[PDB]
Amino acid sequence: HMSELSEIDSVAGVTIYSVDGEPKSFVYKAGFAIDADGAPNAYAPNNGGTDFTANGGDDQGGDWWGGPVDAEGYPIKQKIFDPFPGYYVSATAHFNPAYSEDSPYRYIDSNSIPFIVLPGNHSNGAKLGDVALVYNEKTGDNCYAIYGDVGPSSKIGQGSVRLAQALKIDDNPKAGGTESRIVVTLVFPGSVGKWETPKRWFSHANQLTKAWGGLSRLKTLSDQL
Ligand SMILES: N[C@@H]1[C@@H](O)[C@H](O[C@@H]2O[C@H](CO)[C@@H](O[C@@H]3O[C@H](CO)[C@@H](O)[C@H](O)[C@H]3N)[C@H](O)[C@H]2N)[C@@H](CO)O[C@H]1O
Repeated sequence: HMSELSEIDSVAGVTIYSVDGEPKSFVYKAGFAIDADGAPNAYAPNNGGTDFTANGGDDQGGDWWGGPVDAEGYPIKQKIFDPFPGYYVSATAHFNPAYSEDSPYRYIDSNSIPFIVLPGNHSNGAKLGDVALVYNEKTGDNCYAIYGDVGPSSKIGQGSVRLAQALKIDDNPKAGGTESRIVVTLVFPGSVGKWETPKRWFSHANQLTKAWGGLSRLKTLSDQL
């Protein structure tokens, strides 16, 4: 059966709908840009990372948003006990408080963790760490994911390198992603709202998805969007 949908928001021409019923959820069909932030090889001096350095800002003391900075405004460089020594520490809005601000281990590794981005000022009740079910209507592929990063308020439809892989979307931070509105994201706001191990949040996403009616329901719903 088709679901009953109620508009709650709109960003960049994409309508965001509350899905009537329980558990509480919202859904949107959008493109999928790559967010490599949090990957410990995303950014390095002299374009050494998997993204161009300037995608994180200016790494010579100017405005740098890709990750934490030192007392003089330069990006923190990874140490010998970090995954990519000498690369910059790239940050995500969601974080693990077990690690310090200057540690790559504090952030969500885009290479390994399926995560979605929501636009700033458009979380629609979701809190970082909440879970989601993500579906690619062109490949038939799906994955559970967390709300792991915050994007520009004027853009919607973006997620991690690993989520791209799971959806069979080109995962390259420089030329990957898609502008085609082929990804359906079902967010469960209020579902977690904290950092926890991937095994735990993935199990919780699985339990909510079962209770909500499974992928079969989301597949039918996707035809309405
Ligand atoms: N490349 C830009 C960039 O703006 C954006 O990157 C993310 O921007 C977030 C802004 O909210 C930022 O969140 C902050 O992260 C730190 C560390 O946890 C916190 O202290 C702050 O409270 C957060 N506001 C992310 O770290 C950052 N990855 C990118 C995302 O795709 O899209 C472009 O706009």
